[PDB]
Amino acid sequence: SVSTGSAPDANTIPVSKVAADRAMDAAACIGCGACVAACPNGSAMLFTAAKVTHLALLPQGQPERYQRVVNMVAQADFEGFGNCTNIGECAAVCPKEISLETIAQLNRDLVMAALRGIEPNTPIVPA
Amino acid sequence: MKITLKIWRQKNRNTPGEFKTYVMDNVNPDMSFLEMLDVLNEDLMSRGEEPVAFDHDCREGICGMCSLMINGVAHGPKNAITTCQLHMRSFKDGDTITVEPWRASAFPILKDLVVDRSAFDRIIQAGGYISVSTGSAPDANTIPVSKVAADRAMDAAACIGCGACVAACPNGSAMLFTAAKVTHLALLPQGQPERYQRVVNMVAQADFEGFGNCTNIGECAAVCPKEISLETIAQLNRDLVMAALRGIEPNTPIVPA
Amino acid sequence: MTGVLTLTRTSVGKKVIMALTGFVLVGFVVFHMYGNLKMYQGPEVYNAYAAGLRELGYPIFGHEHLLWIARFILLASVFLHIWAATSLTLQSRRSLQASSISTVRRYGQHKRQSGYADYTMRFGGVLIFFFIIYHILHLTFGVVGYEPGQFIHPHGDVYETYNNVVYGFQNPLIVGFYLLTMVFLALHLYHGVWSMFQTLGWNNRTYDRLLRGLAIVVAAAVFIGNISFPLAVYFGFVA
Amino acid sequence: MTGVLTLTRTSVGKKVIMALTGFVLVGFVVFHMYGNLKMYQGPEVYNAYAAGLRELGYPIFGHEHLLWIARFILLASVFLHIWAATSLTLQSRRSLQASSISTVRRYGQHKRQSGYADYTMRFGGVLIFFFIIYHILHLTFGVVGYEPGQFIHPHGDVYETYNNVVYGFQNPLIVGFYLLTMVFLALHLYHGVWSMFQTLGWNNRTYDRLLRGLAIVVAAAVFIGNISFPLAVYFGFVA
Amino acid sequence: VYRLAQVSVNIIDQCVAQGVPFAREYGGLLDNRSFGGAQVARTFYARGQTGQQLLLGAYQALSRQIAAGTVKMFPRTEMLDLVVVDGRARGIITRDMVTGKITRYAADAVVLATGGYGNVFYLSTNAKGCNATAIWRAHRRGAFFGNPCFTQIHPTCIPVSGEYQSKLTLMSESLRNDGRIWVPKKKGDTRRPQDIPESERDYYLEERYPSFGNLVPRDIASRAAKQVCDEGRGVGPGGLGVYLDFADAIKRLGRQKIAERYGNLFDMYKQITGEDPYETPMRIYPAVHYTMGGLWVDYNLQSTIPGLFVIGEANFSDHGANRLGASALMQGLADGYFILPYTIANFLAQVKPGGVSIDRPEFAEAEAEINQRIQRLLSIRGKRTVDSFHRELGKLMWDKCGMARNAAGLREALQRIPEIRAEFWENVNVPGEANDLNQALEKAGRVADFLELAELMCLDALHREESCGGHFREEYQTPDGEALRNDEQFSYVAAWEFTGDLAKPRLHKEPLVFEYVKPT
Ligand SMILES: Cc1cc2nc3c(=O)[nH]c(=O)nc-3n(C[C@H](O)[C@H](O)[C@H](O)COP(=O)(O)OP(=O)(O)OC[C@H]3O[C@@H](n4cnc5c(N)ncnc54)[C@H](O)[C@@H]3O)c2cc1C
Ligand code: HEM
Ligand code: HEM
Ligand code: HEM
Ligand code: HEM
Ligand SMILES: CCCCCCCCCCCCO[C@@H]1O[C@H](CO)[C@@H](O[C@H]2O[C@H](CO)[C@@H](O)[C@H](O)[C@H]2O)[C@H](O)[C@H]1O
Ligand code: SF4
Ligand code: SF4
Ligand code: F3S
Ligand code: F3S
Ligand code: FES
Repeated sequence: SVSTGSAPDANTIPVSKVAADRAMDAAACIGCGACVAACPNGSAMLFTAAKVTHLALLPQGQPERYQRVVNMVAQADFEGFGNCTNIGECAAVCPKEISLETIAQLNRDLVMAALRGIEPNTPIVPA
Repeated sequence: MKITLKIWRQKNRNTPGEFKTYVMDNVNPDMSFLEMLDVLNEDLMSRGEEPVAFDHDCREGICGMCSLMINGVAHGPKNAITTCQLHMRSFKDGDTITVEPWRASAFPILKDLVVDRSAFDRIIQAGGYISVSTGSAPDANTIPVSKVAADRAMDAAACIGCGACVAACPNGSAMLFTAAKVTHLALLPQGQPERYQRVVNMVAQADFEGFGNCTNIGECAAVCPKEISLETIAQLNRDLVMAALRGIEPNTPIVPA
Repeated sequence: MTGVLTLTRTSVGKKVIMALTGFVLVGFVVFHMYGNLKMYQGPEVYNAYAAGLRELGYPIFGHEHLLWIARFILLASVFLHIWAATSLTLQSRRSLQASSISTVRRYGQHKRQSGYADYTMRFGGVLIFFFIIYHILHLTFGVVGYEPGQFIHPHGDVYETYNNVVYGFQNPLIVGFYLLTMVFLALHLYHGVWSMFQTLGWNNRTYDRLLRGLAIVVAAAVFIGNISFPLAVYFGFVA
Repeated sequence: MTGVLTLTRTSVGKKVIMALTGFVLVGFVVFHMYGNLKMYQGPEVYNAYAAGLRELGYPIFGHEHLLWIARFILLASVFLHIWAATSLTLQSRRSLQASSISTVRRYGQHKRQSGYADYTMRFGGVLIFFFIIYHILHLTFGVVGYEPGQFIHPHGDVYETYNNVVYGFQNPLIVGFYLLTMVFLALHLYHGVWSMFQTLGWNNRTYDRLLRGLAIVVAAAVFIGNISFPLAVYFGFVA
Repeated sequence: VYRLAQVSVNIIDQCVAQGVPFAREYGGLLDNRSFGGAQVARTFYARGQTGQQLLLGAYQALSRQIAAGTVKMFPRTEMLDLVVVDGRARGIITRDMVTGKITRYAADAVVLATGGYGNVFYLSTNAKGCNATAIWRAHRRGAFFGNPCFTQIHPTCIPVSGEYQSKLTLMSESLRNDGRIWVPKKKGDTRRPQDIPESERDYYLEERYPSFGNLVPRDIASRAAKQVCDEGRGVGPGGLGVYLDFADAIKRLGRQKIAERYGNLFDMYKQITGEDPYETPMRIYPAVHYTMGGLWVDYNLQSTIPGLFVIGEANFSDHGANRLGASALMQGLADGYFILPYTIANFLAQVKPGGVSIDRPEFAEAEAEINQRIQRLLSIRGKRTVDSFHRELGKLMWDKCGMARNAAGLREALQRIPEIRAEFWENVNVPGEANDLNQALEKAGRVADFLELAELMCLDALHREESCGGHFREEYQTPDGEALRNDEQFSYVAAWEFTGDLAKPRLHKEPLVFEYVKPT
């Protein structure tokens, strides 16, 4: 949630090369939805995990990560997607070779968000 | 609305004081307590007696100058308000109302209802700030602060320094004020570099100023005008424990001039 | 704002609850297999172990106190596991009914390339639930699958669990049911030991293969012991 | 600089020391009540528990080794608690002495919206100190409140703690003193269990009510258990 | 003005770096909001206490400096006189209000930051202790007063509840957006305001000034409200105040959004007034809020007296005839932080340190004058109280030199002022002793200074024969009702010099030339 024109200088916040590379790896998701169709449970866990990992490995996403994941997770549960059995078809079918570790990252964040008492907001109702 | 009042009257710091009874017949329900006291003072001046002295600057519950113990509860029977905000519609006809100032070793009595609260200023002077200079500030949007942290810091920072927490606590401690300041300064990144020292210094200053210890009774937050919750005390305790783990030594106390 | 109860709202929280419960249950299963391994030493050792299970902290703690605490913990964990598993299974089933080509299958053909855990975990879980509800009723109480005048209830501070074990695995149907349940539980452990670690978020490039190997060895050991018990009892090796 | 010893310098450090000591003492009190609950089983069980308290890990640990360590820890904790409580009480008295309407009253009409813990904690602490002295001098040593030839000292490896207990709570004054101390200790626990969590900073919006309920239930259980024994002994229920 | 606008950015940066909890967006960056009419969102704010946070930051910096020993602070003491040596402001004479002791302080430079003088009127939004003693003493010593008649009002304020209260709580200007300002047609109505039919309500400001759209400028609305209340159609307990109904706004909009936008104001109103604004209509009455006038200063923030610097609200500064919203705090912070140090360093470098002690004859003369004044005030012991004189002066000033000013009214007020001053100096009653905590003595001194200053401000109001900003003259208004300027004759700043006579102050004109923004 950054408005236009309020951005600071580009080189203000340094980001390590490893973190930037992992964020780029997680962010390269074309949104094809093949992970949902390939997953036997029909879950969108890989897509949400990739987005959360991309937005959580950079400092700019730090102030609102713990809320964000919960909201995203809740939205998935509201949208009709299934649960994740940790089978692994998502990574084997994903065109951009997104590793399963992103899901683990998401899990960790959610657990931390559970510890701090974060509650999901109202779901996004389609128009 | 006929009201009887028992006002504590003291000539000076060392002269002993006593309660005096004043009865007034016509009291407007919608007028505030301080306006009632002003009317009583005007009546006393007309009669020829010494007027009652009390602290009042803003009459809006923001400055914190007001300091009165009414019916044994600070800032009147109603909670979450200051003395200047208390009105006569909250009382009953024929009631007896007792007025007296704060009672603490660190708050010397100067007049009938006027006390000295420079101990809070000395506590603030003992590291309760951010040691930044003028002109060296970076851009405002350089360091991002989460909305939750900013809201908590603003909640803790809205302390008018009235001192009601000291006068309400059975131990006469200033734990709520110091905890609120420490929580306000430690929830922002700019206060990070020197928080662990700061709290210790502040705590030491309180112990030097003559304030009591904290028994976690909770009377302080019940009468606080701005509803400073008890989580600030927990944050201060955590900060003090972490600083003690790091071997932080308190500095020399701030000796008053 | 409730706190940990937020885990009940989302699917991932249910998975975390399942992971913790499965951790506890895996620990209990391993300990139970290790304890039941003592029956090869003879009736005296097995009876002494069964008696000492009740007198855990007898000099300090009371009689059967620790055993009752463990029983309550296990019962609560298994109830939470059942509830969360049923909820997740129903939710996942509702996610495929709208677009499946038929009520029996989703696609015309679907070449799975990573495993068959979706069927294995669910079927093994339901079979394990039935097996537990039969086992508790078969060996602890001795009111099923027993000829009259065969099961000896614990009277006083003496136990005859060796006799009950040697007189229990006699019907071929019972031992076949036990073997099938142990196979399904072996598959269940082989998946779940790594699944719980992945769910809790304790996984990365380095530890993935190690976790898979740990799951494999744990499942293999549990399966080997729990199929060596009833087969050896039935074949007369232990009498 | 010095490190942990910095806690001695400030009042909050003294409160932290008091909170850790209160943790230890609450644990010991709960364990002691649970152990003393065994006297309803019979003289044999109570004597066995008393004897086994001295034989913790007898094959490994020596005779009266863990018990002496626990005794030393408890003595150090209670000494620190006494010192910190006295220092804080004196500091508060000095903080209130200067500005008071009288030597016994501070405000003309003060009304406390919250609890009166400042009185209950201090008076209960003093009474608990006196009762601890009397209890150590009464039951462990048996040199007060006993008719001659009634208290049996521990001889060899046998213990007669059941006889000492049954011959102890006979004087109505003794049982009344015990009941009063138990009431004051119940109030002390009811405040301190939450107070120690608040002092250490392990409290938030979510856990405040949970901690308060835990304090309430712990205090109620301790009070009931500690007051059951003297009444039962005096009324002849336990003999 | 350009210097202030240029240093505003550094003001904001310094305020942020000190730990001021400004409102933040979800992403972590600062948030901005429009100030109820400005065409841009250039305002940084706390939730409702931006001024409190800014003052707390400044006070924390001051406390840090005090701890270092560089700055010595004297609370509960007030400056009573200024000591000028060889044409340079070289000290002050103060009184410790706790013990009554009189102290003399000497320094190389003297800076005045005593705030505005809006408390000259009895009813105002200023604090109870706000006064104009220091600036009046400085002007008497030789400083020039710049445009004393320029005062700013506020539209929405809580009306008084009788003849005892002298404080009016400042409502936000976010109200009146729905208009709906009305007064019952009957002069005296005992019926409830909601029971009055919509056809039986004299909805003034709606049938009058219809082109604006019930969103007329605060000046016109406030003047109309004062005229309505003076005609006898008031609605308050004392006959002062006008009705601001929200029933139509509640019906038109949703209650939830109106609550989310006015919750703090409604709660504060219910705490003060005792009536829920949702059901009963609000009562409002405009009051004086700010004083654009003050001691004249140059580009270096230095007054006519060398060595005397005036910053903050006490100087004319650069607010012209009307102060924009959220600008006074910015100006004060600019003067304190990024402007005064440079000019004061230049002045101090042009001179040499030391050379003047507190034993000089000027200090003794000032101390003797202060002591004689205090003794005379304490020894008058008349009949009327200080508050009565202050209320009389405030009522006269608000009626004549208030929002609507005409030549006849200003002349009447100027004639009346000396009689009031003489009556105060002859029939005032202050009890107590000099060496005690006597607030009545301080109030009497402030009242005397206000009485002296009111004549000068009325003279300035009469002199300016045009309408501009807050200063409005009925003889120089457009037919619509707005203010008409005369840039051919009154395009300057009027500085008044104290000639020793309170009725004959000399006038000096500082011409104003505009090169970048042309008048229109
Ligand atoms: C309710 C209200 C709302 C406002 N809202 C805004 C707003 O949104 N935006 C805005 O820009 N402005 C606003 N203002 C105006 C703003 O508060 C002032 O104009 C400005 O802060 C004055 O600056 P100052 O430095 O003079 O501070 P002040 O507080 O006015 O300075 C007075 C100081 O001088 C001291 N002092 C005075 N006389 C003496 C003496 N004789 N001896 C010793 N010490 C003395 C006082 O003790 C005090 O410390 C508001 C004002 C009020 C009352
Ligand atoms: C012997 C006792 C059992 C043990 C040790 C056990 C252990 C486990 C473990 C470790 C997991 C992995 C959890 C995770 O992925 O984080 C798991 C998953 C599962 N178990 Fe169990 N389980 C047992 C009994 C049961 C029972 C009785 C049922 C239901 C009748 C069941 C149904 C399931 C299901 C459906 C899953 C997968 C849920 C999902 O992936 O979304 N299990 N089990
Ligand atoms: C595979 C061979 C197994 C054998 C030979 C076996 C044997 C026994 C015996 C003899 C008891 C009685 C213990 C006693 O009375 O003290 C028992 C109890 C029990 N068994 Fe098993 N068991 C087996 C498998 C399992 C499995 C796979 C589970 C769970 C997944 C299980 C769960 C239990 C439980 C919960 C009890 C009750 C313990 C108690 O009440 O204290 N068992 N078993
Ligand atoms: C109110 C019911 C209580 C009963 C029936 C009880 C019973 C006993 C008995 C019989 C002994 C002597 C054991 C022996 O000599 O072998 C003992 C020792 C002791 N009790 Fe209690 N007690 C009670 C309450 C308490 C409480 C509330 C405390 C803590 C404040 C306490 C602290 C101790 C300690 C420190 C010892 C000495 C332990 C040792 O020397 O090893 N007792 N108690
Ligand atoms: C039965 C043994 C005792 C236990 C379990 C116990 C437990 C506690 C606990 C948990 C606290 C709260 C500490 C905190 O606020 O962080 C406390 C406070 C206190 N205890 Fe004890 N206590 C015991 C005996 C005593 C004794 C012997 C004294 C002194 C004679 C005493 C005096 C106090 C006082 C004065 C406080 C509060 C001081 C303050 O809050 O500033 N207690 N106690
Ligand atoms: C004790 C052992 C025996 C257990 C017996 C009962 C087993 C079955 C329990 C009922 C099964 C359905 O269980 C119920 O699932 C729904 C949705 O599926 C969950 O519903 C919750 O989570 C889902 C997704 O996680 C959200 O979309 C929903 O808004 C929220 O309410 C309920 O919290 C749970 O109560
Ligand atoms: S399969 Fe890969 S690229 Fe396609 S939507 Fe899923 S995560 Fe994104
Ligand atoms: S913490 Fe509350 S009671 Fe204490 S001084 Fe601040 S506002 Fe007043
Ligand atoms: S394989 Fe399917 S079960 Fe989840 S982890 Fe991948 S979407
Ligand atoms: S009353 Fe005292 S015990 Fe703590 S909550 Fe307030 S400082
Ligand atoms: S006058 Fe400011 S809080 Fe009362």
